[PDB]
Amino acid sequence: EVQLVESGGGLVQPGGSLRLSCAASGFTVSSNYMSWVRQAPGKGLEWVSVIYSGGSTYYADSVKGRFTISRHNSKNTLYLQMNSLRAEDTAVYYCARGYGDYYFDYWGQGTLVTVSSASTKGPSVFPLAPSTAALGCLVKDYFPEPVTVSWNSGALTSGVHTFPAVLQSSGLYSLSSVVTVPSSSLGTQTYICNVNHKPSNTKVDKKVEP
Amino acid sequence: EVQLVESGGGLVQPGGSLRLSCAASGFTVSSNYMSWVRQAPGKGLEWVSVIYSGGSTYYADSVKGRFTISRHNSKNTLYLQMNSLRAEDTAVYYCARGYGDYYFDYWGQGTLVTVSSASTKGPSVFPLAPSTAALGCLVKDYFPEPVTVSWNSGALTSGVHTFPAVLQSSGLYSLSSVVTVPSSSLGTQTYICNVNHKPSNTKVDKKVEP
Amino acid sequence: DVVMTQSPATLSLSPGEKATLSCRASQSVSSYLAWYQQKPGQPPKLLIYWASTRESGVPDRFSGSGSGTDFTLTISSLQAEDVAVYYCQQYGSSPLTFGGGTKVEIKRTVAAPSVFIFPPSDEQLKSGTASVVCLLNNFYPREAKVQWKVDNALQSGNSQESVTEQDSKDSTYSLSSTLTLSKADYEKHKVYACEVTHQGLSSPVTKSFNRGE
Amino acid sequence: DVVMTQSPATLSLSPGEKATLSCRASQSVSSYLAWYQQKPGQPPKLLIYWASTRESGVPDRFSGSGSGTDFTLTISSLQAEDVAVYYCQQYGSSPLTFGGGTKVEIKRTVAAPSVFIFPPSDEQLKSGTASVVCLLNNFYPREAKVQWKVDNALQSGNSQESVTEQDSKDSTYSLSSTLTLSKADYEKHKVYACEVTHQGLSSPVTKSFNRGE
Amino acid sequence: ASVYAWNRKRISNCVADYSVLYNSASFSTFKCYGVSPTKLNDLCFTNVYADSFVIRGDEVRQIAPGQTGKIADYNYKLPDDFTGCVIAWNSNNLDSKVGGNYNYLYRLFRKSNLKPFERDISTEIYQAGSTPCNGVEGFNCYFPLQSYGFQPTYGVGYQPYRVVVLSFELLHAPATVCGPKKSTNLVKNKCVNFNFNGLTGTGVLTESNKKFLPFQQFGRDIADTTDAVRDPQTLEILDITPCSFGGV
Ligand SMILES: *[C@@H]1O[C@H](CO)[C@@H](O)[C@H](O)[C@H]1NC(C)=O
Repeated sequence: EVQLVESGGGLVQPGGSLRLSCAASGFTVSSNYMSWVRQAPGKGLEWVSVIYSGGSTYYADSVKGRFTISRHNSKNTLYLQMNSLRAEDTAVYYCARGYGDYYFDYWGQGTLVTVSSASTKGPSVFPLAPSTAALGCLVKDYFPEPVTVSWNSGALTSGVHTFPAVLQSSGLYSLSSVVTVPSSSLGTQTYICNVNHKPSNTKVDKKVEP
Repeated sequence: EVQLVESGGGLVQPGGSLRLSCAASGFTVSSNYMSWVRQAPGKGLEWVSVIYSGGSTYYADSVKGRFTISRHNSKNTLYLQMNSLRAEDTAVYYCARGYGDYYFDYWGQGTLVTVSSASTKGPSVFPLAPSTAALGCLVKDYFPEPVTVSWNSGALTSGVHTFPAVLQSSGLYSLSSVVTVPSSSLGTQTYICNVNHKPSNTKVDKKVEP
Repeated sequence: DVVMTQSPATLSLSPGEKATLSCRASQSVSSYLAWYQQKPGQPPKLLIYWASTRESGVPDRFSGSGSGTDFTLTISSLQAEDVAVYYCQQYGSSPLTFGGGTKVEIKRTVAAPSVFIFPPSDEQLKSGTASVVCLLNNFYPREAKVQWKVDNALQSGNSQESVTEQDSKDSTYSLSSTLTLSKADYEKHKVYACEVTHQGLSSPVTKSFNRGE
Repeated sequence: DVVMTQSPATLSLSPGEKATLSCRASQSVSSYLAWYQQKPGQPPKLLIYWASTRESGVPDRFSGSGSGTDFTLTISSLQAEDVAVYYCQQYGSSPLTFGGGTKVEIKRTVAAPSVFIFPPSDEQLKSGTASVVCLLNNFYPREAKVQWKVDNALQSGNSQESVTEQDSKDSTYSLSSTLTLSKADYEKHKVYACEVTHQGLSSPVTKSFNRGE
Repeated sequence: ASVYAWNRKRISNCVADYSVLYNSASFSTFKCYGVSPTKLNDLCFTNVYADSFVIRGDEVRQIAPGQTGKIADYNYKLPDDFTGCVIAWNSNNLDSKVGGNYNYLYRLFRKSNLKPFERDISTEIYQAGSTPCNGVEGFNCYFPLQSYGFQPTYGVGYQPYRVVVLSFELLHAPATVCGPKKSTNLVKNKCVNFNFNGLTGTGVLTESNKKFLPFQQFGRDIADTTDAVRDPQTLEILDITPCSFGGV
């Protein structure tokens, strides 16, 4: 019955500071072992830090002296304050409740921390018009990850294929989201790419039509 | 055989901090007298700071207490950390190897530091279509300097005239880049303005045609 | 630290047969090991803990054995939603280290791709760029070849491919190959074609369009 | 603190009659009270100080009385430019506290609104949104009802209204009701109409347009 | 005992030979913090507390002033100004069992860290989620004590280690814990420096015909000088003639 919802990710400069938050619902953060775990894009999991049930904090040796895990006990919130952020600290970070500092029973959904000198760029959204029929939208030239693409505010979820984004030679990301729909619904049902880039506050709702 | 390549220029707020870097190739920064020299736009040269061969640092009296010259000895890099930047500190700064703190034998290409309250604006690029025939592009309404304009990725360099930018009444800059080309090559050869504004990360590649 | 080594790096098995996943420790952990399953996009979820005991809600087909140096996670009958990356964790020593992961994918009867081609819309052509999109929908195996023909001339290095992960329901893949040009280099050519060579196709499939139409 | 309570919260009187504005203090301030007038947009300007004495340049119709707990600002004959919010300040106690304000507005002979309708310009329709603007110009009283008809079908909750303050010269109001849609939901319907129901209109006023024209 | 319910023995009203411990080959760890190890036979303390428990091999480093861990926070906390000696030795041949030795437990969950020298033996169900966890164990309601499984085939750092922590504390009550008072063979009829039960001097110690009462130890003349004494080893009376002096 628990939920672990995380916030506070985005771009930082190399050498900057960022404070990740982790809200819990079905348990209290003050009296559990809570931990932050690193997963780099393409690489496996890596433990960053843990806070004990009594408040003892521990860190990995590659990250000691820079990160600080803490809690707010009143309304069950876990914080990770990050300082002097290197370029190898870009990853998805997860908060997790552990039974001791052993096995992580429940995990958070994760927050992406990107460490680069590049600036935030809003995405450019283009239609991939059909001629069953396939149709989509190209989400091109944004920074950083992630762009969330939905279809008809989530009403269309069957046959939706949102491809992973590829890094261009320019340095920006590009992906495509396609869907296979019947040709009988082409003239009746409208299709909306709900492209959302929360690092850039972009909420493009684009109609794709033949 | 030496090269002095500088980086780290752009806009700062009045009162901000900026760290200029100077990479050297054919000599070691640790055992030479290294200096930073100021040249305001339109005004002559002005010495800012020097670091000695043994590490003694000296500054001009108009800039003491705000700037700090330093070195990284491992891969030959010179740094200038600038604090509390006044509006009279907008200039092209050069790093230079000196024979002592006397005469500057080799200089860097320079980095432009602009101190203003104005925000970064990307340039707007317009074609100047021809009717030999002259043709160009207008690079208008950007901030700050410099915009680098090239032609056919640098393949066209004969007859290319990129004018100095004038400051408008609005406060933004405008320049023009023209070229004189034969009329026989008008229908065969295409011309590309490779306008690049690195303060705004703008890489407009515009086709100019009659 | 304790270096944790998975075996194999990738496992591709038919639905219903024994998936054996080995995990080896650099120094001996007695029973201090857990196994996690991570689906693509999702966070990891704990499958077993103390090297044997199932977490509540984990299906009965997941089980574990081993002690000391060698440990083993066994899935007795693979299902469609078991396509994931499986990690082993030691926690006996003070630096909590994870394994490198084992990517377990499922095998399937061979399916021919559904090929579609998307021409560039004119409002990116007035942004100075063109992108032609070849889509391969609902195919197995992942190993597919996409060739780009521009007026029957083969391109090279100016196309980027993006492949989805294996689907948890119907166990197929999707691919999207994007051909990026300039505006003037796209206007100079007429017909654009996508060649698809796949194990499920007896002949390569050509999907083309004309720039004018 | 000293809580300062105004009376009434809103005062609506004809031009030329006695505007009496009461201000009550939580604990007694002897003569340590000031009255300010704030027109909309403008900063406050001091009308009287020491609960009785007029500041220089303030008109003679503004006067004040009262002491202890009860204080009173009296405007003997209201004029058109006296539409404002009037605040009382105590300053006897160390935390300087203001009153909640009294909004004094003026009454007027009833004026029918001039109704105009603005269709959405096509360069916001190519931004993916549509906004249809109904304008009600130079009317009194402020209490007016605007209904939106879309092919003679009543909308609900997708329109926002913005009303100006009362004008200092001619004592009327203006209203603007903005109907926000999507592009495709605006293209699906033909005729768009604005119904205005006001006290100055014997019948509701319909201003409509067709999307094609 | 287990470390969550560590035993405490109050060593008092006795004399302690500490150098049969410091010269014992069995102890893997012998760390005295506030006091030098060899100086223990000379210093006298009011009482000693011996705190005995069993931990893992890798948790021995947490029994130290200012260290932090599971054992330091929730099982056994030493103060920052700790005087005493931590002694630990491997007991894999005693506390380990082939079928598992689950008799040794440790506290995993607690709402706050222990104060120094605080014992917490409560086994009540840990409210980990602050739901209405009305005593019954289950989800978000954990048992606070985990068991050390012990096998003899374990590596070092997972093997059991018996730890005795000696805390020498000195309140201003009279001190009753001292070392062994060294003694040497009695030499008579020679001018020697005698030290009998804290009474020191120089003299010739000869046999005495004075019969002391059994409670009396020293003897004084009219001029309050010690001329008779009782040997503490063998209850015999010795006259203390002054060493010869004279004009030349
Ligand atoms: C000390 O030991 C000796 C023999 O070992 C014995 O004769 C003597 O009585 C003992 N001293 C006391 C006080 O009992």
